[PDB]
Amino acid sequence: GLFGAIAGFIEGGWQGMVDGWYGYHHSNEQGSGYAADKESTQKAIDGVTNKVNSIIDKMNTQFEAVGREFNNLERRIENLNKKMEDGFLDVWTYNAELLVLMENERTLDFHDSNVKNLYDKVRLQLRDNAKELGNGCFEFYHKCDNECMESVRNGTYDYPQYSEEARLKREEIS
Amino acid sequence: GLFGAIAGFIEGGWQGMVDGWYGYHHSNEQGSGYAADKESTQKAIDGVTNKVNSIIDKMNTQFEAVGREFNNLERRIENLNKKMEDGFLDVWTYNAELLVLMENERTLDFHDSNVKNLYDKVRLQLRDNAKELGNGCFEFYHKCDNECMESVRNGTYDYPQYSEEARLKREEISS
Amino acid sequence: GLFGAIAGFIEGGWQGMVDGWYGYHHSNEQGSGYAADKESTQKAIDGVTNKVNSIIDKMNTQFEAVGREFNNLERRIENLNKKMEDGFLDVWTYNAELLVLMENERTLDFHDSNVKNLYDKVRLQLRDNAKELGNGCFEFYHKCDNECMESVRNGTYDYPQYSEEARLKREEISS
Amino acid sequence: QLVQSGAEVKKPGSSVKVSCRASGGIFRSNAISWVRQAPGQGLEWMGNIIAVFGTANYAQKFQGRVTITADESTSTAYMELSSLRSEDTAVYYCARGPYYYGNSHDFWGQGTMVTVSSASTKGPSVFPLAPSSGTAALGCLVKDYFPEPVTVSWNSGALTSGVHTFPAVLQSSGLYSLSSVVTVPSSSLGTQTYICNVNHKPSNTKVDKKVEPK
Amino acid sequence: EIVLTQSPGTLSLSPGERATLSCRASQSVSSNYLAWFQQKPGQAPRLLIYGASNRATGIPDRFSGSGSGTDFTLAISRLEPEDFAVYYCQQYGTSPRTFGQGTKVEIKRTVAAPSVFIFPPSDEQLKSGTASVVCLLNNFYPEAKVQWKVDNALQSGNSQESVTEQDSKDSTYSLSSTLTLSKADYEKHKVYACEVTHQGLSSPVTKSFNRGEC
Amino acid sequence: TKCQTPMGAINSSMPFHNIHPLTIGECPKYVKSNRLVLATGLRNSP
Amino acid sequence: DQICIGYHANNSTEQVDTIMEKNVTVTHAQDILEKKHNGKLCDLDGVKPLILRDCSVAGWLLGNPMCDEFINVPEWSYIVEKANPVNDLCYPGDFNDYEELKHLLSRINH
Ligand SMILES: *[C@@H]1O[C@H](CO)[C@@H](O[C@@H]2O[C@H](CO)[C@@H](O)[C@H](O)[C@H]2NC(C)=O)[C@H](O)[C@H]1NC(C)=O
Ligand SMILES: *[C@@H]1O[C@H](CO)[C@@H](O)[C@H](O)[C@H]1NC(C)=O
Ligand SMILES: *[C@@H]1O[C@H](CO)[C@@H](O)[C@H](O)[C@H]1NC(C)=O
Repeated sequence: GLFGAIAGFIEGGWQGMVDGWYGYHHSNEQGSGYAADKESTQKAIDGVTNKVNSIIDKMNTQFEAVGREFNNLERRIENLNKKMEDGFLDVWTYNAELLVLMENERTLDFHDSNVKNLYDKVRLQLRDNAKELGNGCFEFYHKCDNECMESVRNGTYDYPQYSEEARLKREEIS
Repeated sequence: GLFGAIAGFIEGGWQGMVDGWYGYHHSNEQGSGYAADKESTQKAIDGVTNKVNSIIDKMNTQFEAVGREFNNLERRIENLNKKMEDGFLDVWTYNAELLVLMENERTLDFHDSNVKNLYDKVRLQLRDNAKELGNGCFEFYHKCDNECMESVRNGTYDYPQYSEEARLKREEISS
Repeated sequence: GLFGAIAGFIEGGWQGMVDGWYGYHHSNEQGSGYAADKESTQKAIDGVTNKVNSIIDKMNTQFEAVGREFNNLERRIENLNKKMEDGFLDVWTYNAELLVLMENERTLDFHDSNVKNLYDKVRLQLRDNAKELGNGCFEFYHKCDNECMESVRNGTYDYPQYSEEARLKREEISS
Repeated sequence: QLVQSGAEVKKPGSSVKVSCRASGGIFRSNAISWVRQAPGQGLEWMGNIIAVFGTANYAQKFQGRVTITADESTSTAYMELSSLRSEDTAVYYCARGPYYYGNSHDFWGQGTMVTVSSASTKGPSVFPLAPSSGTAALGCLVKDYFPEPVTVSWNSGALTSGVHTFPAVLQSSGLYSLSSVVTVPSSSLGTQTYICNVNHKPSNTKVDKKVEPK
Repeated sequence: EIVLTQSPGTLSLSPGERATLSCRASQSVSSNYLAWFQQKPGQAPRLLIYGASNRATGIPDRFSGSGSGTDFTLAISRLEPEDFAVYYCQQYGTSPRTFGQGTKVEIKRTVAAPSVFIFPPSDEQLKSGTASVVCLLNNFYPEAKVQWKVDNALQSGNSQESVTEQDSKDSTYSLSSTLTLSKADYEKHKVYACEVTHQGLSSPVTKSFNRGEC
Repeated sequence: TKCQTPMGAINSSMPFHNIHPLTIGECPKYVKSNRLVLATGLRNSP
Repeated sequence: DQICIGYHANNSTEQVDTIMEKNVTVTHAQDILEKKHNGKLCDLDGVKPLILRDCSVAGWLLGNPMCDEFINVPEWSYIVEKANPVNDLCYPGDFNDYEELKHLLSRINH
């Protein structure tokens, strides 16, 4: 992981989530459960669908073609054909083979990027109202039920509503 | 945004700034105003100017060239010309078209990168002396005038000078 | 620096470390000293060794080949040879020249990435038990000896062990 | 996958440099170590040299008189040894290990014979031994030569079943010497004449010798 | 340094049985970084096992390691012809990285006795002033004692001996002791006798000759 | 060698050369440049 | 007490161009370009090339007296003439499809 998401601080991936690529694991008073963030996952797929499209769609330049067509009193010109034909085969193989290898590194890193930005989007909404575990989780200082947590996912979470509940829970431990 | 700057936590860009690419918006007791960070902007332009240069300058390998010159009793050789000529046209178009698409993604992300690093450079100077809004702004706990704020831009901001002013402003709100 | 490690907040690199690419500088009560993180350095080298391998190994498609063989009553076909041969030379030079320039930017940025992730791995273990200086260092609130610091490198550092020592050192300064 | 230099013969006090070229198309990624072995007795580790940075670590046993360098481009390690004794006479192996560190091993070299006795490259004196009165034994005595090896072709490969070539010994004189014998029935003792072909490569000494009963 | 001791130094086991090599460490071994290696005669070492118990690539399941701290054990379940060789443990937890001193594994056999022979010095060897008397022991199993007697007087300090490798087909050893004297000390005496002591013999066998006999 | 040129002969491990355009055999790719150096380490700061 | 993080640097001079920066001083590096040659023409996979010193192909097939046809090499990989070989044809003339015959004879097995 370039952004230190996937290989890094989120050691392993939730196998029980099967809605999207990126998402959340709530464990509050009502119960536990996975819930995938479909909006960020959609932008990733829109992106990847567009990469793959762009790698095929741009090469639309192809026309008619042929094979080999000279007699054995013109072997020199037949060798000039071979040089060119072998030549292109070398170029296209190389360019293709590498293009895959290159666009595959960045494609994987684009996912790292999306996951670290999702974790950062949650982190910035709830500054001191939760505790950064380091396994990429967030322990709440206050009670947050299933109707409260949609606000975190939606991104409509009120800091002032639950400010005093956490702040005065903080000095109790210290 | 790869670095979560431009599409991400800084939703939209200051249109009133027209000095540089990246910059600051002060709103203190004396007044409001935009002020662009020219030093980080210069490195970006030095970089981009060099990318574009490098994509043109490296292809300097070009020589003499020609068009077509065979009779209709040598159409076989004329077809060998066509194969080669069409062949290169395919390669160059493809390589060019993609090169643009690739270097355009990274060029945009280089800007994201510069902006997130600028926000991080400010953030690390003033640790608890200001409040991280999340819109990419910083609310001061203490009064910082126009002469104080040059220190943030310059990067010569004293933590110990304004430490007690903020620290003891913090418990007043925490009731 | 894309990740704001090397050019950015860690201005300059430790020359006294000669064990690995990335690492730590301890200065506690027992003494000072450098100590390199071999595990993260190994993954970097495994990666780079594999890039360079992949750029050579994938071009293995090459065959037989030749030079020039037409008389001056066939100069048209000799010019067709030249067009093709010069043509490939142009493509390969360009593709090579750029490939280097492109993979060299990302190779440098891969190092930035590894260093910022290492600093982040330390930062997440010790949240409020140390102070983020901004030169990429960490001032401890509590005493941490040579046996304590192996836990930071190893990554087995106990937050609860030294929690009250730091927390109640924090309010002493905050007056 | 690993290759070492050829045999070298030095006088005591004189120094020796040994090259282990790893491969590796590219700059090396693996920490070369060095392990010697004095004939008969077991393995003695010497020193390791990490890949990318060129920093070596040696054993406290040698330290002041051994140095191992690293040539990055060709991915070759070197091994220099200073003020050589009689007991440094050994077979020296380089060993690469799975990554720069250096810790476990995995791929071992070939080796390099290094003799430290200060002797002339004299040919081996072949003398005919006789059988003294079912199954009897007779063979070629090969005395006073330097240095190894000495391969023996009995009848140019015609009789090779039951031949035992003994490993040599260093004399008080300071010269190598060994024996070689073959068991054969009395049916062809005074009928088929047996002749051995002693080689010795470093002097080119080609002198055969007939074997007869007295 | 951390000194490693192996045991037992020689195992005598039949094809099929289990072998159990030990490796004790003078102090604990840092984090289970110990390795085993196999060396056959003439060849360079193989890796067997690293990290105490992890097999290396291209190795049967019968080789398996265990232990921790100070005591380590390598076990081979079903011995086969190819496994009879020397086995070295090494620690690589800290510099210097040391080896055990060789725990060999040889084939067990029915106790066979040595066919003792003797060779006087050749007439052509006495021309060069030195006299070599050879005393051969052929195809036996297992250790032995060879003593020289010149006019029934027990010699010591003027003789050296060499031993072959355990044979391919019958699993026996062969030995060749060589007594070295000047022509001055050879023509001094008449009776030259070689007394062999072995397990498979009920009493000590003696072979001899007198100087200048047919 | 694995390939030949009028000037000399080439090893052909690496994938580009700049020796002579007209070669015989499994040569790498002829490129009109003097330097193609690849980065492995990181920025050296004095 | 402190822990501060950083990255290696040594005494290397080797500059490397990148897409956004030029002449950047870097710790380590690898050459990708083959710059060197042994300067003496060699076998192609065990096969002796046919070297014609003062002689052309035409003069070698026919028995040109001035050069020698003692070359009883029964197998080759490529032919090596010189720029202008001194003995093309003692008796002046022309060779028909010379270039094609040249190509045919360029690589022979037996
Ligand atoms: C985004 O999430 C919030 C989470 O509160 C949603 O707000 C609630 O809408 C329900 C609908 O019945 C109402 O009962 C309340 O006004 C809100 N919930 C609570 C617990 O107060 C909101 O509807 C979501 N918005 C969009 C546009 O999807
Ligand atoms: C500096 O680099 C040179 C390269 O020639 C080398 O000889 C030397 O050992 C290095 N010196 C230091 C002090 O690291
Ligand atoms: C890079 O370095 C060389 C000297 O080795 C110099 O001639 C050249 O001016 C430099 N190039 C640029 C673009 O600055």
